[PDB]
Amino acid sequence: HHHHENLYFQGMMKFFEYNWQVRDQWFTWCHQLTTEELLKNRLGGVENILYTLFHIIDVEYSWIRAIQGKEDIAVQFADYQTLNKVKSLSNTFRTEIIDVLQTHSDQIKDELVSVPWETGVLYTRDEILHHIIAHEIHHIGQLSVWARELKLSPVSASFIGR
Amino acid sequence: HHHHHENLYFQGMMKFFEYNWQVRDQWFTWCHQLTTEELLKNRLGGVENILYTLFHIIDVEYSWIRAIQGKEDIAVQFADYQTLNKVKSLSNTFRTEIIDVLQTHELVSVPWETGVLYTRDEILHHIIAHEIHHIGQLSVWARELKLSPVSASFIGRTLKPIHSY
Ligand code: NI
Ligand code: NI
Repeated sequence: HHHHENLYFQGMMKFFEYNWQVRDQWFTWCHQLTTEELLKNRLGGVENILYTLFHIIDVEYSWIRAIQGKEDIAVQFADYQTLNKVKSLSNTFRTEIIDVLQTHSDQIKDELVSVPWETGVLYTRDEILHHIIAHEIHHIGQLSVWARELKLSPVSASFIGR
Repeated sequence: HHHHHENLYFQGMMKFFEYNWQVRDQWFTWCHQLTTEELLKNRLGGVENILYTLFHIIDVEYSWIRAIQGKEDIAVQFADYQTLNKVKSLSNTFRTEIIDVLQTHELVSVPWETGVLYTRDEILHHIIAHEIHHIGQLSVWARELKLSPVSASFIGRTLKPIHSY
C-alpha cells in the first residue's frame, strides 16, 4: 500500500531540487574560468571556487550516508582538482541521495542519526535536512561575491521562476 | 471540541525562519565592532554594502509576508534607515507583524507582478532562500575585513520557537 507524499516531505524536497538546479548553473558558469582561477585562494568560506563546490557535494553526501547509517569514507579534494571531476562527483552521488531521501520520507521526522565524526552525538533527520539545505545556499551565496570580484555576473539565487 | 495534531509541514518551514532570525540578530551584533565607514562601504557582490544587505533582507522578507497577509505597503526607503540601530529597530518592528502572520492558520497576488499568483509555500521557500543567500555574501566580506563571520550552522543551535517571541 502506497501513501500520498506528505506536505513536509514535498516542502523539503523543493529546496533540494532548487539547490541541485542552481548548482548545475554554477558548474556551467565555472566553464568560463581557467583551472587556476577556479583554484585561486580568496578570502571567505573554504577560499576557492572549486573547493567550495567540492565541499558542498562532500558535506551533502556525508550527511546522507549518516542518515543511511553507512560507514563514513571521506572523498579527498586532492583527487578532484578540475571542474569536470567535481561535476562528475556531483553526478555520482545524486541517485543515491535521491533514494535515501525517498526512503526517509515518512512522518517520523525526529528519527535519530548517529554522527560517525562526533562520538556520542545524535541529530534528527529533520535537523540534518535543514542543515544540508542551508549549507549549500550559504556557500553558493559566497560564490556570488567572488563572481562580482572576477567582474562576471553571478548565477541567480532566486527561488521563484524555475 | 476536536483533537488537534501538529502541522509537520508548518513546523518544518518555521525552523528555517527561526534559524534565519537568530543568525540575522548575531550579524546585527557583529556589525557593532565596525565603524560607520566599514558598515556603509561599497563592496563587490550582492547589494554591495553590509548595512544595506541587512536592510534588503528585512525589506524583502516583510514585503512577501505582507503579500501573504493580503496587505500592501509604501516602499521603505533605505535613506530613512542609515544606521545600524535604525535597521535593527526596523527588523524587530517587522518581526512582530511577521510572527502574527505565521501564527495564523489561498493563492497570493503581489502588487509588483501582475498576471502571476503564487502559493504561500512557494513564497516561504523564496523568503527563506533569499536571506540565507545574502547572509552567505556577508561571510565573504567578514573575512575580507579580517574578522570571523557569524556561524551559519543549523546543526548544534538551540532554536527559539516562533511562539516564544
Ligand atoms: Ni561548509
Ligand atoms: Ni536580494
